[PDB]
Amino acid sequence: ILSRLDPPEAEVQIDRLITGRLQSLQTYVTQQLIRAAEIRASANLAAT
Amino acid sequence: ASVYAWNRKRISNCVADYSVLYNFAPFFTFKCYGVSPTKLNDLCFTNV
Repeated sequence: ILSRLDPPEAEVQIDRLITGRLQSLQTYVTQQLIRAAEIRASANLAAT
Repeated sequence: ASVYAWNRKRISNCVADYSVLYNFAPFFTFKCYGVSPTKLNDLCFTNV
Protein backbone atom coordinates (compact mmCIF):
# COMPACT_ATOMS: atom_id res chain seq x y z
CA ILE A 1 0.00 0.00 0.00
CA LEU A 2 2.74 2.40 1.02
CA SER A 3 4.99 1.49 -1.89
CA ARG A 4 2.32 2.80 -4.28
CA LEU A 5 0.39 5.33 -2.23
CA ASP A 6 0.60 8.41 -0.01
CA PRO A 7 -0.06 8.31 3.73
CA PRO A 8 -3.36 10.24 3.75
CA GLU A 9 -4.91 7.49 1.62
CA ALA A 10 -2.82 4.60 2.94
CA GLU A 11 -4.17 5.03 6.47
CA VAL A 12 -7.68 4.44 5.11
CA GLN A 13 -6.70 1.32 3.16
CA ILE A 14 -4.80 -0.20 6.06
CA ASP A 15 -7.61 0.61 8.45
CA ARG A 16 -9.99 -1.43 6.28
CA LEU A 17 -7.70 -4.45 6.33
CA ILE A 18 -7.20 -4.12 10.09
CA THR A 19 -10.94 -4.10 10.68
CA GLY A 20 -11.41 -7.15 8.48
CA ARG A 21 -8.67 -9.19 10.13
CA LEU A 22 -9.72 -8.03 13.58
CA GLN A 23 -13.18 -9.41 12.82
CA SER A 24 -11.47 -12.70 11.92
CA LEU A 25 -9.94 -12.93 15.38
CA GLN A 26 -13.25 -12.18 17.07
CA THR A 27 -14.91 -14.97 15.12
CA TYR A 28 -12.10 -17.38 16.00
CA VAL A 29 -12.08 -16.68 19.73
CA THR A 30 -15.88 -16.74 20.07
CA GLN A 31 -16.04 -20.19 18.54
CA GLN A 32 -13.24 -21.53 20.74
CA LEU A 33 -15.18 -20.49 23.84
CA ILE A 34 -18.38 -22.13 22.60
CA ARG A 35 -16.53 -25.30 21.62
CA ALA A 36 -14.52 -25.41 24.85
CA ALA A 37 -17.77 -25.53 26.83
CA GLU A 38 -18.72 -28.71 24.94
CA ILE A 39 -15.44 -30.52 25.66
CA ARG A 40 -15.71 -29.35 29.25
CA ALA A 41 -19.17 -30.92 29.52
CA SER A 42 -17.65 -34.12 28.11
CA ALA A 43 -14.77 -34.04 30.57
CA ASN A 44 -17.33 -33.68 33.37
CA LEU A 45 -19.18 -36.77 32.14
CA ALA A 46 -15.92 -38.71 31.84
CA ALA A 47 -14.87 -37.69 35.36
CA THR A 48 -18.29 -38.71 36.71
CA ALA B 1 -1.30 10.67 -32.81
CA SER B 2 -4.92 11.66 -33.21
CA VAL B 3 -6.95 10.45 -30.23
CA TYR B 4 -9.15 8.22 -32.41
CA ALA B 5 -5.91 6.51 -33.52
CA TRP B 6 -4.08 6.84 -30.21
CA ASN B 7 -0.50 5.59 -30.15
CA ARG B 8 0.73 2.92 -27.73
CA LYS B 9 4.40 2.51 -26.88
CA ARG B 10 5.16 -0.63 -24.87
CA ILE B 11 7.95 -0.33 -22.32
CA SER B 12 10.25 -3.17 -21.21
CA ASN B 13 13.65 -3.97 -19.67
CA CYS B 14 14.67 -0.51 -18.48
CA VAL B 15 15.03 1.66 -15.39
CA ALA B 16 12.64 4.62 -15.30
CA ASP B 17 13.28 7.57 -13.00
CA TYR B 18 9.68 8.78 -12.84
CA SER B 19 11.10 11.86 -11.06
CA VAL B 20 12.19 13.22 -14.47
CA LEU B 21 8.51 14.00 -14.82
CA TYR B 22 6.56 16.04 -12.25
CA ASN B 23 8.95 18.87 -13.15
CA PHE B 24 8.17 21.45 -15.83
CA ALA B 25 5.53 23.00 -13.52
CA PRO B 26 3.90 25.78 -15.66
CA PHE B 27 1.30 23.60 -17.48
CA PHE B 28 1.90 19.92 -16.62
CA THR B 29 -0.93 18.24 -14.78
CA PHE B 30 -0.34 14.92 -13.02
CA LYS B 31 -3.21 12.75 -11.88
CA CYS B 32 -2.29 9.30 -10.61
CA TYR B 33 -4.87 6.63 -9.81
CA GLY B 34 -3.85 3.77 -7.53
CA VAL B 35 -0.57 5.30 -6.37
CA SER B 36 1.54 8.50 -6.20
CA PRO B 37 4.65 9.44 -8.18
CA THR B 38 7.03 9.23 -5.22
CA LYS B 39 6.17 5.74 -3.97
CA LEU B 40 6.29 3.88 -7.29
CA ASN B 41 9.82 5.07 -8.11
CA ASP B 42 10.76 2.31 -5.64
CA LEU B 43 8.50 -0.26 -7.32
CA CYS B 44 8.56 -2.64 -10.28
CA PHE B 45 6.14 -3.83 -12.96
CA THR B 46 6.33 -6.38 -15.74
CA ASN B 47 5.21 -4.08 -18.55
CA VAL B 48 4.38 -0.38 -18.85
